Amino acid sequence: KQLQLAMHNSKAASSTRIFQALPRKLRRRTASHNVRRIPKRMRNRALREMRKSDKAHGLNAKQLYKARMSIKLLRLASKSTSMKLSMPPEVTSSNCHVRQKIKTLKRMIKESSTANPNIKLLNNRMGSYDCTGVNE
Amino acid sequence: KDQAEKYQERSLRQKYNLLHVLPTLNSRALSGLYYKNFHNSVKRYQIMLPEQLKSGKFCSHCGCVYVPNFNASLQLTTN
Amino acid sequence: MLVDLNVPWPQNSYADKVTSQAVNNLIKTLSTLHMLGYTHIAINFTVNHSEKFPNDVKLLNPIDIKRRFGELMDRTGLKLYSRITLIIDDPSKGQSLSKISQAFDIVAALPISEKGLTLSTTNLDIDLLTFQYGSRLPTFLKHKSICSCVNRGVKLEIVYGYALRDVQARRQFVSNVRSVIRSSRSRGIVIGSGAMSPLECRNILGVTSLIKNLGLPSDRCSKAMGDLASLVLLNGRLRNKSHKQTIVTGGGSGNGDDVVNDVQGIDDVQTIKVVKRSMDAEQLGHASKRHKP
Amino acid sequence: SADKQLEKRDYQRINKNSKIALREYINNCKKNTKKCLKLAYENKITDKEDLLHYIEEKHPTIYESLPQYVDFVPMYKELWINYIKELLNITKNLKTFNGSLALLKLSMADYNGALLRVTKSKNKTLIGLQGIVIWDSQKFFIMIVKGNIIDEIKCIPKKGTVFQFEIPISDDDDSALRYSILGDRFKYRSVDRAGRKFKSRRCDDMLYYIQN
RNA sequence: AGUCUCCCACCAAUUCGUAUGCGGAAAACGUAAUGAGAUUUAAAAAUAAAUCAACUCAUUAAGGAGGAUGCCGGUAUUCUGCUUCUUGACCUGGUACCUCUAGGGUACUGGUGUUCGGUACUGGAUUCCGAUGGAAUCUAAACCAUAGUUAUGACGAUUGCUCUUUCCUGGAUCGAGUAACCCAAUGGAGCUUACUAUUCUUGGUCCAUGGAUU
Repeated sequence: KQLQLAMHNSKAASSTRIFQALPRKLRRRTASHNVRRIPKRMRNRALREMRKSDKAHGLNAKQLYKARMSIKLLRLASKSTSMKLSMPPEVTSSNCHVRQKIKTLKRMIKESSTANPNIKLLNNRMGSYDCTGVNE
Repeated sequence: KDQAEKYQERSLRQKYNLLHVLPTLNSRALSGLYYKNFHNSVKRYQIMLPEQLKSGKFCSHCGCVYVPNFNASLQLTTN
Repeated sequence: MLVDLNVPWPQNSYADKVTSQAVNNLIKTLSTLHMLGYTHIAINFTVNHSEKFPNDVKLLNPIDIKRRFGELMDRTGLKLYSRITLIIDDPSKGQSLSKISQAFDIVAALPISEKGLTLSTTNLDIDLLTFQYGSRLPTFLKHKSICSCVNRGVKLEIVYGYALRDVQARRQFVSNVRSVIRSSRSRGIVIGSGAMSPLECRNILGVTSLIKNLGLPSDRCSKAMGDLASLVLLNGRLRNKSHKQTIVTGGGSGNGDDVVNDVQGIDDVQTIKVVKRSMDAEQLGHASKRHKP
Repeated sequence: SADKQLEKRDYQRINKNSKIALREYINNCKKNTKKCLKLAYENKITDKEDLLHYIEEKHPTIYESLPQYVDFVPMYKELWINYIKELLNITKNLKTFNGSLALLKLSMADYNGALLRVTKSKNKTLIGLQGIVIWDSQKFFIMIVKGNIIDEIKCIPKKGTVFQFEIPISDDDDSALRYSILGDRFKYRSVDRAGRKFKSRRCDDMLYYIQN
């Protein structure tokens, strides 16, 4: 933090150079300093989802959507920092490892509807293909 | 201004007034307003609930879901 | 109406008494002001905040309107109010505005320092804020600390008695007045007249002529000594006749029956109004359905 | 172990039934008066006495649904002036009176049993009304009014209106005291002993009070 | 105008991979239906607190098919199925594998044990090398608005509009007003506040009050 190095750096320039202010098309204003805030509708669903305690064994009519969206809610409210729900809901104070990994992800979704045909994945790891209609 | 404890007489007089309006003209089902005013004026004084275990607790008051201050001889609005 | 908010009571402070010649001059100029067409007249008092007020609360105002100017009110039917203005130079000097605001009907303060200006615009119970226009104003008038005290119950006063006295004070008067109307956005302003003799008085057509030349328009200058000064009087009078502008000790209907329009009828020593019991519970509840007034 | 901190689930229900009973009572009275008055145009009964008999004998079912102003008079007003008369220590010799203190007490008093009259207002279709209040809401006064032949229940706003009321003093020439209440600075009152954020405000909307 | 939010570099995934009533890239953003509360409360001061309105809060995935309530195969309403899909919490213990240099990376399987990631470019001029590439030197810039830097001035001549003196979005006359709140400083989308007292103007509602209808 010694100005001697600053003088050594400016030795590659003049004695006392003057710099212009930025052109007005390259300026930006400072945003807020506190972390972002979540919508309330995404807070209530996650809170009620974690507070919940845990005939081909599938029986999943329209409940598949409920499971496949509860998984996303659990992941979001277990990962994001902006999620400030309450004091009790935590990753370990409520069963998050056990849930959606050995309860929902495989026992429920996988065992109801078999994966549909056309398992031709792609030739890409980014979704990219053609959308053309011959004569339509 | 009001003195240290000269205000006690005023408090008790105002309490007397909002108590007296209930046993007067109590044949109208709209004594609930006066009931509510009395209770708001009894909490606002932060005073311990008035001599409860005697009256005001589900007996000798609030005969139904309103406060008609039901009379002796079992008189009631009967709604 | 027509109202004048300043007529100097001849006295320095609570030290010296008043000679009779000054009182006769005051009577003569009061009669002249009545002749010009003024209905309600104030009477000012100038004391500095850094002086003791007498301990005995009865003597906080020696004007004594009820028994000094009885005959003039008898003939001309004039209405006279007392007023006080305090010099504010340095805060942290004691002598709060508790009891001095009790005896009087209007309380005002003129500041002559930076601290005085800061104190007399946000955290006081005054109703008129005045400067001294015959000297240099203490501060450049901030465009925000003056417009944010008008929204309270405070107003500004312009006295033209300095524009007819000397030659050097006219320049200061013009400059300070231009500054005040510029900074205050010209919203709440009233006009008085610090006349020391009948020669210096002017009527409504001869007070607007001067002020219209310093920037202010004509309609606003007419409203200046009109209902605005009436509202100043209303705020001044609703401080010892009511608790918080909610329960007045006033009177009934009929023109000229209010808390400001009625001066003789209210016993100010006891602040009561004993009236004839003419309205009872067994009479028809409308205007004309009952005929007896 | 006797507070029963959960007996307050009827106060909510009582407060909910109150505000639904009052509306129906007011509407009932207004409709009854409006219907009853229109019977006097087809007939010749113009007095407060014979209309009572006529209605109770030709339309008797709705007879028991009228105000009857006198029922509110005998002790609900004339026997509660003594309330204020004792709240301020008012007697014959009033030389011991203390102004600005009675002004303090009256600011925190109850105005259910009292007689009110309008003196000044911004609505010149309302001057002179005299009535007996029954319930003083936040945005209204509700009172009973004695008409020439039939009584009415009138609700009049507080914003932009000045009321007065008199107080008898003694038996010396039948004098009295007179007080007046404003209408724009009445919701900011302290109901009892409180002290409540008394701010400072302008007065430019209170011009009509001294307009003449 | 402001003590206020969001955007003005990218992400196939240590980056809000967030299908959540509907709109929106996002927002201290807008709006629909049902329902409930106000220091006695999820909560405000000690917005509301007679009714309607206002404040706040809770619930509600799209498409398409089937049956019925109502009116002439139809639409508004009501209950039951179906389709939409990129192996995705963090930390950590095991086995198998790897073109990686005793350690790293990948597959299958067990354990409850408030801001932090990677990749990337200065403007201009001159020079050098057997090249859609590489190398060296010098000099300061990137300065850009149909208001653009604290500028928006001094006056005249017609026509509108509101009121009004006499008349015959009707026409001609007599006479007054055209205000209040206020002002750019890099730009935009939002929100929050200030105003129009016979003193510029336009439209509604009232289980507010007074009169006439009836």
